[PDB]
Amino acid sequence: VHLVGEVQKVYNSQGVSIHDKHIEIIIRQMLRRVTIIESGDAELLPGELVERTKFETENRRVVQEGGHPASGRPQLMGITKASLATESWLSAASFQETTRVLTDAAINAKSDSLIGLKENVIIGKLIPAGTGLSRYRNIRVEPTEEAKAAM
Amino acid sequence: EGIINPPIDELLEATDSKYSLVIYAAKRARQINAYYSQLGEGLLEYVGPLVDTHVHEKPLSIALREINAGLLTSEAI
Amino acid sequence: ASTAPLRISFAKIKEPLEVPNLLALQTESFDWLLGNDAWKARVESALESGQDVPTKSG
Amino acid sequence: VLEEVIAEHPVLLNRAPTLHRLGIQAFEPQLVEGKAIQIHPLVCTAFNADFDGDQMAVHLPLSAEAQAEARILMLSSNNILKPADGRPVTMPTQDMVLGLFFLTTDSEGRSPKGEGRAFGSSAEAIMAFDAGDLTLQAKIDIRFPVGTIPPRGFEPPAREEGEPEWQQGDTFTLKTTLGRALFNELLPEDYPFVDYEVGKKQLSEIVNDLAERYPKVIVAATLDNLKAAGFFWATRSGVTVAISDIVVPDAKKEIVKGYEGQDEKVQKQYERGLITKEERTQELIAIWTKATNEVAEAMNDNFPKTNPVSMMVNSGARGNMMQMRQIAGMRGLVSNAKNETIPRPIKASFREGLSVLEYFISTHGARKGLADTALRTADSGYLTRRLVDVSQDVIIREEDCGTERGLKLPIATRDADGTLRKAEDVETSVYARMLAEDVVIDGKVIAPANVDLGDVLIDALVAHGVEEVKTRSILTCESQVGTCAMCYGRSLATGKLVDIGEAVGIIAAQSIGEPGTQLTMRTFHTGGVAGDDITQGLPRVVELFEARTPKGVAPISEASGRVRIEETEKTKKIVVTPDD
Amino acid sequence: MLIAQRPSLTEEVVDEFRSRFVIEPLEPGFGYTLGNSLRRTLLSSIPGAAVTSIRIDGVLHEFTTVPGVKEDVTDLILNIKQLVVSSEHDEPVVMYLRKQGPGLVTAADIAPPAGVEVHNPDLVLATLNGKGKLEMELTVERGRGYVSAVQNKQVGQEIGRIPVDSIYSPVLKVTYKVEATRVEQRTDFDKLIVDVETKQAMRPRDAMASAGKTLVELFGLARELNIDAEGID
Amino acid sequence: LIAQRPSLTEEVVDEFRSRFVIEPLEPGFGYTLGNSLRRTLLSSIPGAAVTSIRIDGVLHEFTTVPGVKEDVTDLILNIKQLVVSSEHDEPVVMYLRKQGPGLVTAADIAPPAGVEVHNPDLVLATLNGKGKLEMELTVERGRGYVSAVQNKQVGQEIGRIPVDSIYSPVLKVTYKVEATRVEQRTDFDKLIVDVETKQAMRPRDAMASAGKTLVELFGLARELNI
Amino acid sequence: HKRRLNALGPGGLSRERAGFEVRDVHPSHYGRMCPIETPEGPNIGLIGSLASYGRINPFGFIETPYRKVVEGQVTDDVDYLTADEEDRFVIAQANAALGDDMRFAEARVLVRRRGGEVDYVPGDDVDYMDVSPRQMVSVATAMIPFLEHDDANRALMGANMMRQAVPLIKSESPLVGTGMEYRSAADAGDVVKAEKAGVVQEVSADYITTTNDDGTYITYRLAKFSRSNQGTSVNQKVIVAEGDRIIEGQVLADGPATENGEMALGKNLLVAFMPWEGHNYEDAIILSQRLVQDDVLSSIHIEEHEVDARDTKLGPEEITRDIPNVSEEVLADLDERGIIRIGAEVVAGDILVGKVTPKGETELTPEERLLRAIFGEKAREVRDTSLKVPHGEIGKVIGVRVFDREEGDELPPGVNQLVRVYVAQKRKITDGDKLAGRHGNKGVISKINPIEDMPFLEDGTPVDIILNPLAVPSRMNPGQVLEIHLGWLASRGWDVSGLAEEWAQRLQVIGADKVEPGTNVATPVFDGAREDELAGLLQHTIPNRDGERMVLPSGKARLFDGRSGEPFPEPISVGYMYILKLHHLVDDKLHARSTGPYSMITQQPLGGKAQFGGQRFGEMEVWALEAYGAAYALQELLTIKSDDVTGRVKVYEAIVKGENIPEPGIPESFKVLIKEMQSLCLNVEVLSSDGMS
Ligand SMILES: [Mg+2]
Ligand SMILES: [Zn+2]
Repeated sequence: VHLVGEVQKVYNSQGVSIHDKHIEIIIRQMLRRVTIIESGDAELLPGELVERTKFETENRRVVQEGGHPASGRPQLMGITKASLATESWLSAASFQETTRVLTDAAINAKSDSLIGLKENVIIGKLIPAGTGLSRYRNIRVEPTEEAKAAM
Repeated sequence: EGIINPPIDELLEATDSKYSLVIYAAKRARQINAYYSQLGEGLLEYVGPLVDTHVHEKPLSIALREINAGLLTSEAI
Repeated sequence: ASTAPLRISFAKIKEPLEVPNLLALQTESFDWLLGNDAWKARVESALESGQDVPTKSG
Repeated sequence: VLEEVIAEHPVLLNRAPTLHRLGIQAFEPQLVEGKAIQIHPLVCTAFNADFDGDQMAVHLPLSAEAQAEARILMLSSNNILKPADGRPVTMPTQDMVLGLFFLTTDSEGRSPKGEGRAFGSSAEAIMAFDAGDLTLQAKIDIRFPVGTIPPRGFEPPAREEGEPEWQQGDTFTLKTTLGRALFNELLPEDYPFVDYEVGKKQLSEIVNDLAERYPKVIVAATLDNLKAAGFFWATRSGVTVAISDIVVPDAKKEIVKGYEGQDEKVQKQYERGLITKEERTQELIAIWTKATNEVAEAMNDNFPKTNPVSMMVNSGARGNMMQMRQIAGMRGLVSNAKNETIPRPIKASFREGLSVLEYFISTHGARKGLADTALRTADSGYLTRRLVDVSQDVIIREEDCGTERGLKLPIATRDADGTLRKAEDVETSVYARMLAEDVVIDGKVIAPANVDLGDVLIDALVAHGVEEVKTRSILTCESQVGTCAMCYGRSLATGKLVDIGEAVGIIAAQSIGEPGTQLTMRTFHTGGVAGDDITQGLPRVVELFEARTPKGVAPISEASGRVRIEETEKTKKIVVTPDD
Repeated sequence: MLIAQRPSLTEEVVDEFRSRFVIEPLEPGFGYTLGNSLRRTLLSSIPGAAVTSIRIDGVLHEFTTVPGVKEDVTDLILNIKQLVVSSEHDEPVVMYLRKQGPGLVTAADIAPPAGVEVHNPDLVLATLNGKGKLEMELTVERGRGYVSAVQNKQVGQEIGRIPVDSIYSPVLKVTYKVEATRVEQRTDFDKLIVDVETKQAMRPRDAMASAGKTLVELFGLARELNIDAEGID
Repeated sequence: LIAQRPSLTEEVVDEFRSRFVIEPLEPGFGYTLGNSLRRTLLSSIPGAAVTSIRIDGVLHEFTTVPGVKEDVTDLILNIKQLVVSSEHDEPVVMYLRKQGPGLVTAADIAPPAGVEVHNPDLVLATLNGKGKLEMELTVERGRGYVSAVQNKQVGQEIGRIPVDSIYSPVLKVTYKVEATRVEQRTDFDKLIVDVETKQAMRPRDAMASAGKTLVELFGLARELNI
Repeated sequence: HKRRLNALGPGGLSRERAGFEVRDVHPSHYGRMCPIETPEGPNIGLIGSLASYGRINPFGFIETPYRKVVEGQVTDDVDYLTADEEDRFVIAQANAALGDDMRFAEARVLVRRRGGEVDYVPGDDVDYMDVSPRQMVSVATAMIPFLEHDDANRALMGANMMRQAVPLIKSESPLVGTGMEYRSAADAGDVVKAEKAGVVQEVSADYITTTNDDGTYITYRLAKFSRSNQGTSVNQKVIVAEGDRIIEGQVLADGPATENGEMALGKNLLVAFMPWEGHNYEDAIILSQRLVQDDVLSSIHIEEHEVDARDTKLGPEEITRDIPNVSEEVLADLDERGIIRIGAEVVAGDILVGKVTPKGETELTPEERLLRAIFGEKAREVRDTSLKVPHGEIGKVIGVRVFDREEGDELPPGVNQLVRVYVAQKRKITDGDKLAGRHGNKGVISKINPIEDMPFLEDGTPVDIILNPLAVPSRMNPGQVLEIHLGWLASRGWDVSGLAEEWAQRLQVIGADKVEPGTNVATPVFDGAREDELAGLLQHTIPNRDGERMVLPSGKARLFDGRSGEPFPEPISVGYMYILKLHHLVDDKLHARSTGPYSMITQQPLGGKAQFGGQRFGEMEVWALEAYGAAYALQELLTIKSDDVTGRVKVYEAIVKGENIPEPGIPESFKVLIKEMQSLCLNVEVLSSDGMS
């Protein structure tokens, strides 16, 4: 609420009107990372950048094993840091720090799943947005029986 | 005599989506244009123009007119 | 006098000083560099007029 | 054979800045002579295009799929609504709005000929207007044929009837001018008779209603008719700019004389050393700001409705009141270098013409403004790119979630005594969203779940007496992959529910980054102290989105308790002691 | 010197009075001359007849109520001015209309004098309740064009007589537009489109023929000055 | 109610400038007739003007002739102002020749039969002692304006340069309406059309041609109906 | 250009290193640097122009003159003050009133002091007054009349476009303008001025021969239709008579864009400030065909492009006539040595000079071998790389220059023959040309109307240009309305004599009281004609016909219509504004690509107008296409139509044959990326679902 209200009070001061869902998308993409602590039983490093869904999956699999879950705090991070810290290293390589993330990928030997749009623009495949989705490209067309009966 | 002659909302209510509509009409137009390129080979799986045809127009016009007429359907694989 | 074509002026106030040469910024500087006859004429005119002027060519 | 080929084959037109989604619009080409691309005026404002040597590139969709996406997704008759706020953008304002204003305004200051005479139909009125005995704007009783829908306000005050009758499809008489009858001849027959001053804002509302309640081809036809008639009547509208049309207030002379007299009194008061230079400067800029506001009010009180400058600035056509204020009235206070204020303001108007040094101090502000807008558009592009990277790869990928959680967005706020008032910014916040659950006040649902919130439903809710609503926004949206269409809300570029697959992230990033050049904000004065003022304008936006600590830090107490100050001489200190 | 393509008028009909006329490609600059001259001679040169003044029994000029009829005198005036008549007397001739008792009165109830004929006996003029007492003597006078309400010392002779607007022209509205067409690789040829609306008494094509005839007669003044040459056919 | 046949009255205020009066016109009807006249007289009126020239010793219009104080393009500009009349349908070649110091004028041209210059006082060029000027001006009969790019048919003639021509001999056409002295509520208006043409032909003939064009077009409109 | 001051370059401040502080106008710039004119691009305020009166120290600081003041009695003495002495003194204005003597007419005068504070001081307290109110402005900015009514931004734009206007066929000096326009072209070196006073012996379009008083003979050779650096012609007209007197410094021959020794950039056009059917919507221009058929706005454009013959490894190419495998009609306009004739009309793709490549690699297919056997091919194997006119270019060959190694002319090493061919076209005004005024108003041209369609005045005079009046309140330059009013007054002169009014008396004492129709008027940049003078002169214009002046005292005139004929409802402002023709022309801005040259390091199409390039599809374009969701159009714009070597040729074949477009492959730039990353010891491998690739 505070972030949305601040940016909307900056924008409303001039007369430009922006709907608040456009801000809410960036804010949702902004608070996605969670910082964890005391991760002695979740067998990963404590006090780094952890994704929310991955952290929840780790919690589920460690309470399935019986171990106590590790604590975590949400981390409001900037657009640049959230852009660099992404799963697909092609998108982060196309951004500012293109030497650090290439070396980071080479050291970590990480291979990127091609879900995304910068990594599908570069290769030249169809982007997975709009017409490029799987549920739209998988249609088969044929005329009806009365149509070919007419001619 | 233009792009706007097929009414777009009729197509939307005939197919309930927009990107499915465009891939649908594009596939139909590709099939029609491949029919015109058969050079008299008589391939059975390639269907000609259903609606009445002028001597020179793009096959996408035939695709949009056919689907606006609503005599053609499809299914998802 | 008859140098310029007729142009009716709406100027209310007079100009005691006329606009100087528009190419002085180039020609005067390069004459200073060359030390030609024009530059030495200028330096002696300024010396007899008392104005400050470089006495050494470029 | 070229003319035979290029028909039914769309091309993509595109401007170099391409700030938002509408920078690429698929048109149908058409052979013309000359060496320039001929472009519809109705769409040039969506390009930010101005015909001052702007060069637009034309790209050709090539395969069947590319030109199909050009025809269906990209056409210029399907992009009425800007995705930034849902407002119409393909109804420009420079010339057609002025024509429709002149066509539909009220007869004030212009001699109304044939004022108050009945007319059988609009054809007879047109014949009378062509004869010359009836002016365009004159209150006349003009009868309308069967099928014309009456105005929204005229249905209940129907012509009184002895037997039961309905004025819904039947003929009727209206107290309206000829011009409003022509304007309703422009709009389609099913639209209610609009019976007011059009201007610009009401024209935007009309175009918004047309787009919301008519198919795309009908909306395109109606805006084309509006364009043609607006140009036709703006030719004959009686707008022009001679220097007699721009009028200075006659009271400005005596107002400036009195203020400079009291300024002279202050100046001889300062000459004795009784006041400092800084205090004198502060009070002088205060009183000169009072003077420029007062002469601006005098200028507003001076001009009539007939002169064309007011006719093109009060209609929403082109211009603001500040520009007319500093053409007719005094230019007011103008800034120095490094953002301060000269005690002596520019007392001369541009119609009167500035002096030498007044024009010099005007150049001080002008060059700083130009450099500011250059750096502003550079940083706006940088912020747009960063937002595009951070906000991409989020796409509507599910039809609907199984969730019911939402956000408690307020709907009624700042209600007075005995009445309820809706929120002022409802149009950008609650609108174009979806309710998480049904709302009941008396055991009956007012609004069903999973519907959009427009004008009528929000008005019904605020009339029934609700204070806050639960809107299903994207922050509460949990899903297996991405976000769903229903939790996102209806798309602002189509007017309907967002289709599955629409790349909402790039649209959001462009919509945030589009008005970055439009902010045009800089801190006017620091007040003589540095750090007291927080960042404003685009630096504030980028500081907010970068999650950085702002330059003015406001600490927040961790818990409730007792707080006291500790004024240590070297450095101040505050101490709060929470209870429990 | 010679015209590249000779034009030809074309008529498309959509209704018994609605008609739109399309002119085949004209020389550049001849679209708008023909359009405006034709519209102005169409609305204001065709002869016709219409009502000029009306007289209602037992009423006053300042008293806007008529007894036995539910609507005001302005509605009755507006209904009279929408009625079509054709006269050949070339002089103001009166027409009678009477009805007693309640009910509906139309133009069919008008008794037409010789030389004056009504063409639309279906439009309503007034409604009656209680006692009828409906007597008017409306003047029919031949005219040309459109003239507003005129006073010629008539209220002084009889106070029940009031002037009324007259639609003398047999056409209602003429809205023309000109669009460009491409012939022999040349886009600057004007295709004039004239849309004429007429009252149902006179067919629109006859009105256009009369307009063309009047234009031929009027511009024959400039032709007769000298025998010159110009490229045609 | 009154029907009066319109009558055109012609009066002169100068040799090639004369005013025309149409009195009994209908109300709100003289302005449009004046416009139709003005547009027909200003655009489509037959005439003749120089459409191609050739100067000995000159291969293109961008060079200069040895012995004239101004270049060839200024000569092109001066030729465009030269108004002539030609009854021949075929192109007619005039001749221009002048030697020695002096000032060549339009009168110094040598036109054949059926072609005459109507503004012989127009200055063309100025010749010094070493001035050579032989010039074969071509005149063609036409209407309106045609640019130089539409007047190229031969390429082997290197010395041939086509110019743009201004065929219409009408300078300006002006109309005005007044109030008729006859007393009716219709208030008829007399239309005063002010026509001023060049020296090619009298304004009476110009309006004769324009009226012929308009009466032919309006008769074409009338004839296909009934 | 010769008066600009640059802050960039070596030893200076770079554009990247610049900031807000350096670009700001300083209060010490008054009289030393122009605050208005400067490039408006990224380097705004880094490059400024010297002021009109600015001088240079022997040290190198920028000086400026001032009139010395002693005891309130200003003298005829001038001292040039640096940016240092201007602080310890107090500076008056040239606008301060004076009495019959040199004493101040008013004690209270508005002055400036140290730090640029504008606080006044009464009485005899000043010690230096300006020499002219035009001291702050440059030479380009001071050309504009009624600058004091314009905004500074539009003044910047107006001063920045007057350096872009082309010269026309015959130029006429502006009817209204600052009187310093003579000094801005007399001091230009392109206008021919007399070296010594004398009398003129003979005149010609090629030379002016003057016999001086002392008896020497000098001939001033005049450049005719030569090419400037930007391509515009620099022809020089003659204005002196056959035997008239010449004094020293007198203008003999006009330069480009000059009339009668006075400077003339554009034309005077009749302006009608009114919207006109939307063809002048959003800062566009409507203008008559009267500016096409009268050759008003047109210019000569000489374009130069050359080719040279060189002895390479295989052999030397020769310029010749026998072009292989071409029809004889194409080579109909060549000379014996392979040179196009002077004056030959050329079009796109035509031959100018015939150069034949001595040898190319010969790998003949059997099909081509049998075709050669059928037809018979010339025995010398040569390739057609002769010089041809580029696309979309027309002109007349006006001059050819041939250089030969075998002659005494110097040539670069390797080459043997060098030929230069000049082609000149007379570009007329058309759609898309960019026009502008002096006050920063500008716009492309949207419709060249016929003459009869224009709204004509009460006497049948059509307006030559139609402007949107919506521009002047928002753009905030009402000085051009003053300019059109004074242009109308300068067309039809005024007779003010004995009117016994304040403005009448001012015009009588100045000399602007008896003015013939058509004479040019002069408003200095800050001493111009006042509003009262314009209104009063509008009241007393000389009649033209019927003894009735045409423009009402309100400044507007009753303007008729051309298309409709009925009068427009209310009077529309008319006047004569100087209209410029910018060099941002439309005949060269047009550029299109189907399949042209390609870049070498990556297989994308290259760029540039002269190289048949393709328009760049930038990053925000791809963002917009993602936003539409049009995957296929974006994907084909990124793969099919560029940088797919197996895709472009197949797609061209499919289009020409008529079959459908094939499926796209992989862009070559991504393969370049993979090969680059694989060489930095990064094991970059692409693996599919089944396995590696
Ligand atoms: Mg622009
Ligand atoms: Zn959801």
